[PDB]
Amino acid sequence: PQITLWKRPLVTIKIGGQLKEALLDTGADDTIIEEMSLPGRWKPKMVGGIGGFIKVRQYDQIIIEIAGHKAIGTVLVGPTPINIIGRNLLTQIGATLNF
Amino acid sequence: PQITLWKRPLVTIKIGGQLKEALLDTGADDTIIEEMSLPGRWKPKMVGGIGGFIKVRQYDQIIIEIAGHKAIGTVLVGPTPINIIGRNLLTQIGATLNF
Ligand SMILES: CC(C)CN(CC(O)(O)[C@H](Cc1ccccc1)NC(=O)O[C@H]1CO[C@H]2OCC[C@H]21)S(=O)(=O)c1ccc(N)cc1
Repeated sequence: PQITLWKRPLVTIKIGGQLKEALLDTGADDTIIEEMSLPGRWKPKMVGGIGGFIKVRQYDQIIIEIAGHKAIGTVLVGPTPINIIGRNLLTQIGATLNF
Repeated sequence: PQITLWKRPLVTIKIGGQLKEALLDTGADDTIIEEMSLPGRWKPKMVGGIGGFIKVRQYDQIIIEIAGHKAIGTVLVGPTPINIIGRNLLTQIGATLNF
């Protein structure tokens, strides 16, 4: 699909058995998901943006379905105000920015 | 152009007669630029990002050239870690997300 940007580019994602809404975000290096339980081992990490830094749990090799498309990668879990799909997973689904 | 996302999508912008680098950011509603002097009156705005809220100055009807494309619109100025081009100006240059 070709997504115009008059509105936030929100899509449905499936992660750890749950269905969620998330933002397709070319400005995000990594994917960040709101507080949830995911299986496996994790490591703590700090992620910085506007307003400062937040502490997140880094999970590796997680499978996510993005708009019907299977992708695997690192997922950061923490107190984010919005679920964000960042470049680590956008590349896997072949997303491009075009103008 | 068609831009892939293996690397940050950085472009050159020209604002206030200066050349600067900025991130094309579909996850940003607004365009936010680091501290610099712009003409005219400004208005106050609060911007909420991943780590908290920041106060910025809002300037309207600012001419900015984005990777060679001329856009005219609202720019926010404040302590952002990186210049960000958000959807308000991405739509002016006709950018879309495709996959
Ligand atoms: C600051 C830039 C370099 C990075 N951000 C991504 C984002 O797309 O720039 C962010 C994604 C985001 C969206 C909404 C809430 C929180 C984060 N939006 C954002 O800060 O936008 C600001 C300006 O415009 C307003 O609209 C959105 C919120 C304001 S970030 O969320 O801090 C971020 C940083 C690191 C990683 N791995 C993932 C995300």
